[PDB]
Amino acid sequence: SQVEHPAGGYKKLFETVEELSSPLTAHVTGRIPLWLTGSLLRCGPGLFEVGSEPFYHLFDGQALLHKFDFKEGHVTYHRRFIRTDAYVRAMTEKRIVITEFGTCAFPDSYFRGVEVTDNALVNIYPVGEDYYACTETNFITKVNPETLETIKQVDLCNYVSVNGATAHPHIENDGTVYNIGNCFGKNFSIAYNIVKIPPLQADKEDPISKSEIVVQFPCSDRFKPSYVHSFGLTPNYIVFVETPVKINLFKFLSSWSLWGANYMDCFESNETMGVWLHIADKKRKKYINNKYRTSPFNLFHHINTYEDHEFLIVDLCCWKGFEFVYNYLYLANLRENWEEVKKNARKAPQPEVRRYVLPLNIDKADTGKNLVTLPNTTATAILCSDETIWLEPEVLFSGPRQAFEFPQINYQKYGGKPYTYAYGLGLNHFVPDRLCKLNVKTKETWVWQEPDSYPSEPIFVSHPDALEEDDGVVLSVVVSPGAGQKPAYLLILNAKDLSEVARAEVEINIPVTFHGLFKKS
Amino acid sequence: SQVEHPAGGYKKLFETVEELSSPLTAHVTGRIPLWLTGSLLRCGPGLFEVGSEPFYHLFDGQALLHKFDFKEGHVTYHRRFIRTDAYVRAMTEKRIVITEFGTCAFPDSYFRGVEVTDNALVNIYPVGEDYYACTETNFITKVNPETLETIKQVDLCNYVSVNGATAHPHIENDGTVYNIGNCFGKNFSIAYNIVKIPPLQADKEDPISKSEIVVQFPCSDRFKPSYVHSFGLTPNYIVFVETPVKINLFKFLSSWSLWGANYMDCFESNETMGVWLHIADKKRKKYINNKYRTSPFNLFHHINTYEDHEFLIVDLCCWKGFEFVYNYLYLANLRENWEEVKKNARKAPQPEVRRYVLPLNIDKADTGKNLVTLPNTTATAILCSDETIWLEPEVLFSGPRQAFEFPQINYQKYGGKPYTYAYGLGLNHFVPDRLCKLNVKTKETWVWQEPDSYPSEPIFVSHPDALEEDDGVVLSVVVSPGAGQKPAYLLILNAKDLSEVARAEVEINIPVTFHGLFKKS
Ligand SMILES: [Fe+2]
Ligand SMILES: [Fe+2]
Repeated sequence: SQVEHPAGGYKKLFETVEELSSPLTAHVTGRIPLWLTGSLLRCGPGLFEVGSEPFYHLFDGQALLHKFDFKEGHVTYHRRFIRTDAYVRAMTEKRIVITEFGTCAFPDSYFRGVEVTDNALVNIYPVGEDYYACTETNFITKVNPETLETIKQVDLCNYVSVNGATAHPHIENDGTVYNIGNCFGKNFSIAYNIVKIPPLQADKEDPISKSEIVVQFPCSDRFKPSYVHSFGLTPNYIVFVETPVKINLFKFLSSWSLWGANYMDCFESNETMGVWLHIADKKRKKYINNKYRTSPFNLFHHINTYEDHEFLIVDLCCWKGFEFVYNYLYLANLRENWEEVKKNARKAPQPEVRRYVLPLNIDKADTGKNLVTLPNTTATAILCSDETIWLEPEVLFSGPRQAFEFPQINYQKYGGKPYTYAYGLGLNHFVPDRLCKLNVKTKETWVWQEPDSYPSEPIFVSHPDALEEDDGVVLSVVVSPGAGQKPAYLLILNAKDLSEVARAEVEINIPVTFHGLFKKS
Repeated sequence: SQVEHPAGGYKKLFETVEELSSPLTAHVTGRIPLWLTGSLLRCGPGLFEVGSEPFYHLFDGQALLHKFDFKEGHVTYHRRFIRTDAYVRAMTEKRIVITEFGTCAFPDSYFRGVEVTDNALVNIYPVGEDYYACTETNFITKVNPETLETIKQVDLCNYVSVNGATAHPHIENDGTVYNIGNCFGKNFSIAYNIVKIPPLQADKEDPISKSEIVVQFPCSDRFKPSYVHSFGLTPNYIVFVETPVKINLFKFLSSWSLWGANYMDCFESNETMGVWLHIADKKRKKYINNKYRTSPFNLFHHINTYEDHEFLIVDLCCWKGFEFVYNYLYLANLRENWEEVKKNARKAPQPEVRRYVLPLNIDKADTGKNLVTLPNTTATAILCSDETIWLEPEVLFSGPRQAFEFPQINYQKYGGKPYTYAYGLGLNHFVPDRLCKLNVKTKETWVWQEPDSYPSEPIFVSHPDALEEDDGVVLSVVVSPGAGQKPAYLLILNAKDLSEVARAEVEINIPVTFHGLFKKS
């Protein structure tokens, strides 16, 4: 790493905090643009222990909903814990009641039904007129975006046939929400279903009640689904990537009744499988039977996806290797001293942004040849006798233990479409270190960074009279735990330069946050 | 391609030329450094047809030996065809007598012994006090470096047990020559032998007569060796890369006696095998049984190789895919018009410079983890249950149909050792387009280029009082067929800047040349 952090400020990203009864006024450095009048809503953990019972993993902490509101002249900050079953039961009983991702709860009997986690710390997104905080299970939580108050719990299994769903659904311009999850295939097998929730209608009834299944992807292993964090979507195509990080459902049903495990205990890695890629015709609702294959890696975040003549351009934030990257994300290890953090990540998967290019229409004549005839890429697709199609990427970004993660674009105008710029959070040995801009064509980058300060995902907000793709700002929440300073602040950067425009400073700490959403109010 | 060549000047790289009875004086532009007093010797084809019988492939043309001599104030140029059997028989009979790589000769009987090609057009290199021009067979040709006169033919099978050898042997500082070739393994199989020729001795007897076998690499396929263009060498290790381009010996013995084929007709591609990598202890003369594996690609030129703690850093000029790149190098297609050349290379393998990193000492405890713990690389090595080690590279250079090829370094001081800079020939859709410098650490590059001019491999000559790695010049022969101009000229660039220092211009054309050698006279 170019940059070191011997002071260990990043510890404060994983430290419990309390709620606010009502919003704080933020002190403002610089000038806020007058056009920017909305609400930045983000999610993340906020309570990392229940008394003397600690949560162990990064994705175990109880969900905390954050809001930076730019209404009138000032900026305000507010935060409330989401009154989930996981939270409400824990506060009631002064203990950990619901098993989280990596923290297993124990009884204080008569067992009767597994209590799948409710803890929606990962993300928030809009369905119709409403907003839903979520995790990666079937339970999503309706919230009030004005007040941050918890409205309702929704069980997705009541409407669609899926076991869970990602916290990275795609939202179309008309409001239609797409998402992917595990299901049971028609013949004693596992598969992946694409869920479609339509936009609100004149009759005004709940859009979720009109949820449906578009298509079903098959599973490489009959009784083991891969882990799915997100997927790709274009106007005509749906793209799903099957990684070697498999879920071993066997283990959780065994240990639940017998010993007592958690979610992380079910994960295993398929050594010989590599990475399978899948395409579906979105409109015809067909799975296109094209056996795209490539070498092993973990994938959490798609960056963007789009069509180019008879090809799909697929940009991904990868991690080279089949070992589960989440292994490296226990809070005990993230709260280590800097020297020990770097040591711990030495044998970790190596991050790399990759452009994969999938030919849509294959022909047997070109068996044994590179099919990617596009002029401006070095990505490769080889047609074999297997009838499998072996892929090689065009690398866009690669730094030793430096990850371009939590990717974001101008999603409203360019999501699913040809594009040039992507923005992301820099991870220095897993510690969020800096903010990054990237030209996906030229590979040129820009970096914002300051010492002893640890920012969140950079969300792009378009200029209402934008002429270019990068015409707008980037919001990021920044934690600066240095001595004689403001614990944290919201950062606002000009998306062109990546230069600083303003700051909304606060007198209290903010923990790590994962994903969010800007609401143009 | 950024650069186009609609004029089609590159045609002149594949046009027959005659010899010179005696050297020409070159006209000099700029100032030649006073320290540079030696001989640049290069090889390549020079006769592309015998009357009305044409040679078809790039590597069929009859060998032509070139010399740029910087002796006293002036520069001189000379060239002679190498009096090989292939050449001598052809001139005698006014026809193609010996089957070349891609051009098959036909009878004008009683067959008795295959006549393997003598045509040493690829390269030249020194053994003891002598110099040997070579191809990729067992026949190498001794030449006079002062006069360019043909001295003798040498059959390597007379001394060592090998079927052939590469035109890319490694020469150590003490003069010892290492090289690799196909052999017959001890049990009815094929293998690869490392040949070692020692330096000249006090007794003054021929070093070749003291040739020996160091070690033997095994072959992935029992009856099919891969194609081997070059290999890697460090002070302690020998590195060999086994590609999916296999030789099908069956075919040549069948067609020779029956129909009548050539060398290119035996090549086939192993779809499912990928690329196997091999290491040997140079000193103990052992093959290290480590099953390094990775995805398919063609490899012709190693760039450099060196040791870093318990790791081998391996830099390669790759071509993504298992199809044989030589398919794309018939003279008929290289003499096409520019638009057709680009079309022909659309489905070709994509060039890419890659850094592969091989761990020397593997431990079972780390099975399923990334073993490459070095700080300044994104290359990966995964230990499996197979006990195979799956590799991912750190990409150093990647341009659409733009190849960094014919790589060269400051080989005397840094070959086999840690290094920073490498120099190469830019290939625009296979047409040699430009010259390149590359920082293998930072990836920063420099480019020299001028319109309607097509250069050769850039050879590095060190400054006698060098303080840095790039302290020296780069020689390249350049063909500028534009109207109202000097057909060709030798280019001399400052290796730091890649800026032009001088030119030795000539009034006659020079065809393509492959590899060479600077002789500090
Ligand atoms: Fe995520
Ligand atoms: Fe070569």
